[PDB]
Amino acid sequence: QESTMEMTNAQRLILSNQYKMMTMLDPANAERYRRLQTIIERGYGLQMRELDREFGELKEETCRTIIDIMEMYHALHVSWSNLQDQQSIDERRVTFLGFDAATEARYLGYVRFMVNVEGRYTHFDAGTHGFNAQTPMWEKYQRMLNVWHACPRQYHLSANEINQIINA
Amino acid sequence: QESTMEMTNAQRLILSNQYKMMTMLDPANAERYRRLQTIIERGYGLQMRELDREFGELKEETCRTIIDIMEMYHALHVSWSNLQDQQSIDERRVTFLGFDAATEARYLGYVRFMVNVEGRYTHFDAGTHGFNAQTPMWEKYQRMLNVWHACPRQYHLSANEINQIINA
Amino acid sequence: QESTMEMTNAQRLILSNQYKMMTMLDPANAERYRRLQTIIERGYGLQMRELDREFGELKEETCRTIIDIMEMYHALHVSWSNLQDQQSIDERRVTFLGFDAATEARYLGYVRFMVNVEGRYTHFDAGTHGFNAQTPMWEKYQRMLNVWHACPRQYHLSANEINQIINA
Amino acid sequence: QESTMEMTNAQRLILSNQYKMMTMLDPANAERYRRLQTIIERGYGLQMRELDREFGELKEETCRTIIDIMEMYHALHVSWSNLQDQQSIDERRVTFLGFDAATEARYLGYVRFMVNVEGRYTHFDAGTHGFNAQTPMWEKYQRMLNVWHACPRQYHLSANEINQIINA
Amino acid sequence: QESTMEMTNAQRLILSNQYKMMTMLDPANAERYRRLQTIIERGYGLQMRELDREFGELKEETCRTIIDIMEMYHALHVSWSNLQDQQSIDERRVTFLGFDAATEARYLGYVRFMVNVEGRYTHFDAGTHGFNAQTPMWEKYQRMLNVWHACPRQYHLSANEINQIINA
Amino acid sequence: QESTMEMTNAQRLILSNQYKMMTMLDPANAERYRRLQTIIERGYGLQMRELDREFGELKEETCRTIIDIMEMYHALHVSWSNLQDQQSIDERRVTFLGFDAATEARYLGYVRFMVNVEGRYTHFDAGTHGFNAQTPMWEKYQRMLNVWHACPRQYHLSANEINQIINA
Amino acid sequence: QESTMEMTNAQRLILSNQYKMMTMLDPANAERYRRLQTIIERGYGLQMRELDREFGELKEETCRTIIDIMEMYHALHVSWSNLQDQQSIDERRVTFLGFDAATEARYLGYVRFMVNVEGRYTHFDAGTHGFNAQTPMWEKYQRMLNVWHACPRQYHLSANEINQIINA
Amino acid sequence: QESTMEMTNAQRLILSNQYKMMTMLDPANAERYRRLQTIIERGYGLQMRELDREFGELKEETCRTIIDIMEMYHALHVSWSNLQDQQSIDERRVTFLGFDAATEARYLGYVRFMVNVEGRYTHFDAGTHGFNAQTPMWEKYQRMLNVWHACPRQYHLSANEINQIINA
Amino acid sequence: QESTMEMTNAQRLILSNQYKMMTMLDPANAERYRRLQTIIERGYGLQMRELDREFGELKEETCRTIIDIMEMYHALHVSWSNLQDQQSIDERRVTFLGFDAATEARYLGYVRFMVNVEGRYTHFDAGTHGFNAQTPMWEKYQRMLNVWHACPRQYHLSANEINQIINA
Amino acid sequence: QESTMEMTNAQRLILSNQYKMMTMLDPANAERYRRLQTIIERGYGLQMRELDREFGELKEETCRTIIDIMEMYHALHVSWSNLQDQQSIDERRVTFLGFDAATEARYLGYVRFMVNVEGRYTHFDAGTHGFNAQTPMWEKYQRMLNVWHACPRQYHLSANEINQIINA
Amino acid sequence: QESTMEMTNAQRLILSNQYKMMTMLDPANAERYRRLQTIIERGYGLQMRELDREFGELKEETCRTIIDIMEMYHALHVSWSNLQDQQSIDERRVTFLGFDAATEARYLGYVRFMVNVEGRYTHFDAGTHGFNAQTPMWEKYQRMLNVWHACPRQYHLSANEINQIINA
Amino acid sequence: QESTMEMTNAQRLILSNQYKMMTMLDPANAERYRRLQTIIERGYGLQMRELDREFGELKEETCRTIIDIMEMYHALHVSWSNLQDQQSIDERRVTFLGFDAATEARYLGYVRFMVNVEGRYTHFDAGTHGFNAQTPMWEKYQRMLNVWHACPRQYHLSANEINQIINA
Ligand SMILES: [Cl-]
Ligand SMILES: [Cl-]
Ligand SMILES: [Cl-]
Ligand SMILES: [Cl-]
Ligand SMILES: [Cl-]
Ligand SMILES: [Cl-]
Ligand SMILES: [Cl-]
Ligand SMILES: [Cl-]
Ligand SMILES: [Cl-]
Ligand SMILES: [Cl-]
Ligand SMILES: [Cl-]
Ligand SMILES: [Cl-]
Ligand SMILES: [Cl-]
Ligand SMILES: [Cl-]
Ligand SMILES: [Cl-]
Ligand SMILES: [Cl-]
Ligand SMILES: [Cl-]
Ligand SMILES: [Cl-]
Ligand SMILES: [Cl-]
Ligand SMILES: [Cl-]
Ligand SMILES: [Cl-]
Ligand SMILES: [Cl-]
Ligand SMILES: [Cl-]
Ligand SMILES: [Cl-]
Ligand SMILES: [Cl-]
Ligand SMILES: [Cl-]
Ligand SMILES: [Cl-]
Ligand SMILES: [Cl-]
Ligand SMILES: [Cl-]
Ligand SMILES: [Cl-]
Repeated sequence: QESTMEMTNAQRLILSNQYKMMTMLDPANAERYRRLQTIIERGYGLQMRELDREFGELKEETCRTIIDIMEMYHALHVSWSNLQDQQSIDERRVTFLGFDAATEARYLGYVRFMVNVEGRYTHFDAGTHGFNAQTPMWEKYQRMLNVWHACPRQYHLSANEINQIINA
Repeated sequence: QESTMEMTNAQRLILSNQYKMMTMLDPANAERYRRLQTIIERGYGLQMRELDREFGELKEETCRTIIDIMEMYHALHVSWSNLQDQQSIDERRVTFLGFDAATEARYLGYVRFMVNVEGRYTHFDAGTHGFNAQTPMWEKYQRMLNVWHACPRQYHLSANEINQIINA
Repeated sequence: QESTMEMTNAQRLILSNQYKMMTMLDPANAERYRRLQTIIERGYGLQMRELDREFGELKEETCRTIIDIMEMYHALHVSWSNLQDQQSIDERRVTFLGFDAATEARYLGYVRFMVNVEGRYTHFDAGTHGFNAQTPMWEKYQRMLNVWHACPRQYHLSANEINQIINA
Repeated sequence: QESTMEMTNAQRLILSNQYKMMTMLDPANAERYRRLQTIIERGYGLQMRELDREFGELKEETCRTIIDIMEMYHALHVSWSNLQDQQSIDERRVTFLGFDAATEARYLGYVRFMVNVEGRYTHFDAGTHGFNAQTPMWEKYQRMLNVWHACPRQYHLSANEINQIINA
Repeated sequence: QESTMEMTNAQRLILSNQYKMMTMLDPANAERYRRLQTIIERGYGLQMRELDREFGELKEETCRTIIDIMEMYHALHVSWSNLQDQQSIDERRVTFLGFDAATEARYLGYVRFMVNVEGRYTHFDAGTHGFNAQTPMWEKYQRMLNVWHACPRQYHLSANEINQIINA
Repeated sequence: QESTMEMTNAQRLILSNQYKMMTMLDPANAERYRRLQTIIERGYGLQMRELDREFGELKEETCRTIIDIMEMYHALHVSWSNLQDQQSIDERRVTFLGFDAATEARYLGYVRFMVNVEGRYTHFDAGTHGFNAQTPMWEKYQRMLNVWHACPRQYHLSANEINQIINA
Repeated sequence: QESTMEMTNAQRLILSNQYKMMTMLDPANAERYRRLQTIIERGYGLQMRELDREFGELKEETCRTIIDIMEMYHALHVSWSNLQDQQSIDERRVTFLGFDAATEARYLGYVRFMVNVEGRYTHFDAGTHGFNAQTPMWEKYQRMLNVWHACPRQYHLSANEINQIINA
Repeated sequence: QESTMEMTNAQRLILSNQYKMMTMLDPANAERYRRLQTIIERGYGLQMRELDREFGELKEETCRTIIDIMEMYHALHVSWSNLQDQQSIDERRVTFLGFDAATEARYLGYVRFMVNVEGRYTHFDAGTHGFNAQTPMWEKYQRMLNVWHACPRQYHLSANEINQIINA
Repeated sequence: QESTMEMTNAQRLILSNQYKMMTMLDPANAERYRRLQTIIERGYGLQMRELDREFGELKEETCRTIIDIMEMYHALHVSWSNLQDQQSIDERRVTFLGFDAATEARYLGYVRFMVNVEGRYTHFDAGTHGFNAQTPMWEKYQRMLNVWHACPRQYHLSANEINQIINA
Repeated sequence: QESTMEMTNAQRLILSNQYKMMTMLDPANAERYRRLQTIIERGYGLQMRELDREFGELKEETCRTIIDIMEMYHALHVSWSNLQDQQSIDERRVTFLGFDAATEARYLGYVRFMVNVEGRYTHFDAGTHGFNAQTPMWEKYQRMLNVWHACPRQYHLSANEINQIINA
Repeated sequence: QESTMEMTNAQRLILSNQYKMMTMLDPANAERYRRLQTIIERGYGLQMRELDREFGELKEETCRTIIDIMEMYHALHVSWSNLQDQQSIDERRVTFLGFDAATEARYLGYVRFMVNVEGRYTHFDAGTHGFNAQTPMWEKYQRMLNVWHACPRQYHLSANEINQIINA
Repeated sequence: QESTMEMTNAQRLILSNQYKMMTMLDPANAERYRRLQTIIERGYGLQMRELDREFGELKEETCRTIIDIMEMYHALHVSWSNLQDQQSIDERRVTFLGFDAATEARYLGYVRFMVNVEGRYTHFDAGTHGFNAQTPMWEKYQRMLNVWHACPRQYHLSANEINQIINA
């Protein structure tokens, strides 16, 4: 992530040409494109920095971690569903509840992208709030994962294994 | 701002392709785009320098200072009009006058951008010449800012404070 | 090749703009474009790496070696046909057979691009599988090329020369 | 400057998207665009090198020098046309003849650009081959420029000054 | 600190021998040990990363700060219990409440360690969730510590000093 | 990986001690332990290199790619079974076949570890040879993954999508 | 290996002289020698690279591994023949089969050099194809060597040991 | 290309011995060999530098470019020969005429080497001057190649394609 | 001595595994080992610093100097008791007295190690307090050594020499 | 080989724990383990250096050289045994006699390890002194090897070849 | 110095040409030459190492020292042969005895070279083993040289000077 | 000039092979070549230094200066003999005399090389001793050159100029 302010003159010309094309292709938004064209041509620094703030980052390992959490709960729920006596293990406890909108919006956004766009885990119960847990869940999932990955087998888990993971 | 003359061949190819697409989208200007396409393909250095001259720079801090000066006049004017007592302060002195066209062109442009494009400060009395002061003002404004920001309350100024500011 | 994850913010904006333009030009595929736009804007690292995987490399020297092998077989086949007569050399021996789909896919792909897109060597007998030899050939061809280029004349080969080449 | 083979994956993706867009806009040439898209996507080094050869360079100073030579002939010819005794100074010797098509192609290309595209020196006599002098002129013009710029005044030249220049 | 993936072959062999020994000593868990032995012997990068996540860090200064906060509450509460007019200073406000289980887990873990394992501050009231305050406290405690350490004497505090601290 | 030959003297002592302990714990195998103890103590370089050869590596990204390929086949097989109906797509096409024992042994080994030890993908039809495809697959799977990840939704695939993937 | 294109002028002269001497000694092949002399003297870069391709490398450790594999099979076969009796271990299992001509040509070539030129292992049953296994073996042999060198004694192996080795 | 003057003493001894051998092998030229022996032994610097001038260089890409030009004309001539109406396209225009002896002797020498020694393109008409064009042809061929390689197919070219290439 | 806090994750894992094995071997101390296991797994920095404080250092040269001082007293005592003449030298002065517990603790420890563990100097008269001098002695001993080693014969000293040594 | 004195605190703790375990596992040697534990904990430098002297080094090439010497004598003896007239070649001369205990103990130790532990060359006559030659043999074997490896075939050697090797 | 494995491709080609020439000149040994040609062409690392061992080094200073020792004995023996009372100084003690064949082979080799090839010190008595002293002499001779060169005159030595030298 | 002692083992091998070939070609000198072969194979440093001393150096500029001095005398002599007037200039003074054998040996050698081998200046009056001046002349010649080259015409000198030159 290098800043737009550091872009080269060639990159400025490339962008400028795109804004001119976008006005041709989408005249309803010419006001926006002409404004951006001015910012880029004149090199208005405040507005260029404000452009940086439109680009985010979610590291590859963080993405992978969020997916692994969902896989863990698939593992937990399958294992649970296939128990005989479910030892008072409440189903709500082997259900992925997601992440916090205030504090973990990047994570929650990623969950929604994996389900709604990529179409993964479409059988998971989102609740009535689309995986907003409304309390932070990151550090807790990290404890669960540490226990889960320490099981000598991660799928077809015993009730005890399930309890150790949900309890972490 | 790295010169267009230092662009990579991938960037030349990207620009070349844009000029072709621009021709497709806006055939009426085919001559203009074909000319630019030739300059970029042939790497005509003189014309590439001329392209560089189309791209300006207004540093982020300078944009912020222009905005601050306008905010300062908002404070001064709101303070002035709220003075129960008069002290016979002229309104022209508590009114933002703008920048010098001849030697402050980047600054006057930015004011006009902030007003007409971003929509900020639209209640300010523009010039007879749309914020073209005609005297150089940067140095002055700087003196006024230094005083304004030294007031422990920057808004709802007293007449003493108003006068300290405009006199700097 | 530098990874998409290292791209600059100007490059993210160029790309984002492209996906916006592609939606305007081809709303049928807006789902595809919007998804990519999101990956680029939010900087989703896992999906960005996946994008990396769409981009191959076949070094120039490797390209040239594949063409050289085809040229070698041209030389071999003309030489073998022009033989006052041919000393029980089977024509299959002096016929370019191609590359292994499984372990030599990039090489096979280039063969097909050179014949099918560039139009070179169109008179070569393609396989019953369009130059899929179904066994690795790269190492064999290198041994053949070494003998071929050691022949003081490389076209109009003697049957001794032809045999030394094919038995390499 | 950086060969196309050095382009980043971001630049490859940008180029690939342009070929997709150009196909949407200009389906008659879809073959050309798809071929390029393949080269860029697969990283076919030999074809990427060939792309490099489409891009030239003519240094800013060399551009200026070509223009200066034309201006010199303008100075010479105007000067000649106010001489009373034009001596036996032939007009052809104060006529810009151009550059060698075979060995000075980039220089001849730029003269043609300057006259035909930019519209400068349109009153110059182009002769019978559009400023192709058919013999190398660069070194000669350099000798002439050296004498011309050593004149304390460069316009309204004396006949002595003219002969000194053209004989250089 | 160095991930397990960076360990030397000597360290791998040491770890492999430990798993062999642990199997000799604890054959009931041979499955767990043999699985780890495989991961280490084969260098399975993904499982080695997962091992990394079993190891945490809590910087020496952060440990000391947690202890200091507890000591501060000790100072406050002792001080409060020798006040004549305890003002309407509620005892709960000079009671250490702990840390947030969800967002300050490492901090809550350390309090619990210090009390339950090291046996310090055993007379502290742990409340109804074993020092889980259920809301982030770190920043608050930092403000309190700042006032407390600015007292010329930190023990046998005045009511004014107490209120200054707790209101921080 | 750093070679056992580069180990420090502290590491040699740790290892030597281990072999001594293993003899105490498992005198049945004292011959093995004592031999290793001698190699380490005397620093016998040839045998130390041989020890190096016991330690493999399979990079984390490689691990993840193998799992991703299995997940791709899961997606393909569910999609193919959920088809309102299936357009003569043979199920063998959408069945994970594994890796080549001869040239892909590390990959095959990981597949087996993930199924047999971790318990993942236990419902996959293993071969008549437990995922030994008996022909190289790595390159094929990469081509499939590239198509799969370019599908805006990756689960619940259309038969067009399924075909594009399998024919890659 | 440094390329012939980087050779010094003294090295070009040494080489040129050699080709001159070879012509004097063997005028029958003067055409070959003179051609090489020209390539070296004129420094024809393409043909010089072709010369590079005549020179292989097989690292010393690789040489030694091939010999070690043959020695392993010697140990296996003697052990298997000396068995008081043999537990249905097929002799083909304990017979060195060689390397794959297609993908393992350097290895196969060294096997043949060691037997046919150095005279080592002349009692080994060569193939029906002189140690061309016609399938890749390098990875298999490495797995076998790892087991063999972990045997405290490597000659006079038990049938358990023999089986562990061959099944690796 | 490092100079003979920088050669090491070992290289001097090697050369000296070769000159002694060459006198034995070719006594008719002993005068030459004894002279060179003296130059090398005494390290006569002027004469050593004069040796440098016997070694040339023609870069690999330049070699490849010259061959590609010949291939282009093979492409042009085949395409031409297979037209129905050859649209007044003069055969002399799709015939490779070669290079200039004065200015491009290295290039012309390479053409002669490829045809006379390597035996390639033996069906090309050399003219009566063995591919001496007697005017510079390099920059022009570069234009032709740029057009040729921009054709979406390079062989079996239309008349228009042929005209665009020959016209460049 | 690199701090425990800087240990690698492989070293954390090694230590963790030791504490588990220690529990297996010495279950009575399970609480102590489990505590250390937690410190190491969680990376509790304060407790890890405390671990560092358990490890000391006595430089090799300092150990050698302690031993030399004891050897010096052996020489002095053997010399003294061999004096035919008396010269009334007290035996206490020719008897090694040890080191100061309070400020020379590392030194007194090493004497006690050398005597009680290594078994050296077991005939020396230990203290009433086992070589605890109670006055600091290092500096003194250093003065005595300097004199002793300046005697051309270090053993079978004269009374003059003995006195020179003890008086320093 | 880095010294024990440079070991890290983590390595000290690892060693300390091993000595505590070893006392549990081998109480008869607790005296030794407790002593080493003290040395490591207190960092007694003299004793730590004395630990270094327990670790040796025999480079991989030296190991390989010793084995090659034994192989050479296998080669010599087989060749000899298969001669018809053994030309007064004394069998003692084609028998490996080993190395010198005083001067070459590392080498002799390696021979004994290869035969007694690894079980190689078990048919060799050790003499009555287990391969102690009692005179240095290293430099001589180097001469033998140089000759042996210069034979164009190393096995099935003529009598002359045998004599040249034994004579070196 | 640079091992053969490091040689450049130019050096490989030079060596290959020599083997070809040596075969032309000495066809009786074609087998030897062709074998070496193969090793060099294929870059067989193990055989290239073996070539390295054919080349030794004896530093210039070590050569000079050997000669100096001989000269010293010349000085001693001449000096002895002009003594009147030769004391009971035995002549054998002023006779150069040589060097140890087993441990000082390079030194013994050089004496033999100097006497037998260069013809120096031919009047020296070589004894019964051609200057093989059968015991290491290097260190002794160094002590002698030290005394000899400390004589203010080194020739026409006194008997005292002689005994001082030989007793060194 | 890097010493022979620093040659690489490839260069030792090349030299060794030359001495073998030299023996084949010139068997009468076998003793001389075998001696050199031994020096090079054994790396006898003293004899290798002696080889270095066989190779000289005469810098290019020094060769050029010698030639210039001879050219200067050509100019002087041609000028002298063309003097219509005499001015009684002696011919000896306008005649090149050569260089000093004792202290200018490299210079006299080069003159003799230029005359007798290159054939330059063959009309010059050689000495009674073939250009051996017997007085050192370099410094003188330098003075004469400085004057000669300061004459604006270097040939067809006047008597004034001739005298200025010879007198320097
Ligand atoms: Cl589920
Ligand atoms: Cl674009
Ligand atoms: Cl306002
Ligand atoms: Cl207002
Ligand atoms: Cl005020
Ligand atoms: Cl044909
Ligand atoms: Cl870019
Ligand atoms: Cl230029
Ligand atoms: Cl004009
Ligand atoms: Cl005019
Ligand atoms: Cl360690
Ligand atoms: Cl922390
Ligand atoms: Cl308390
Ligand atoms: Cl209290
Ligand atoms: Cl399914
Ligand atoms: Cl057998
Ligand atoms: Cl043709
Ligand atoms: Cl351990
Ligand atoms: Cl004593
Ligand atoms: Cl005593
Ligand atoms: Cl004394
Ligand atoms: Cl044997
Ligand atoms: Cl060389
Ligand atoms: Cl030496
Ligand atoms: Cl003598
Ligand atoms: Cl004598
Ligand atoms: Cl040679
Ligand atoms: Cl003359
Ligand atoms: Cl003359
Ligand atoms: Cl004059």
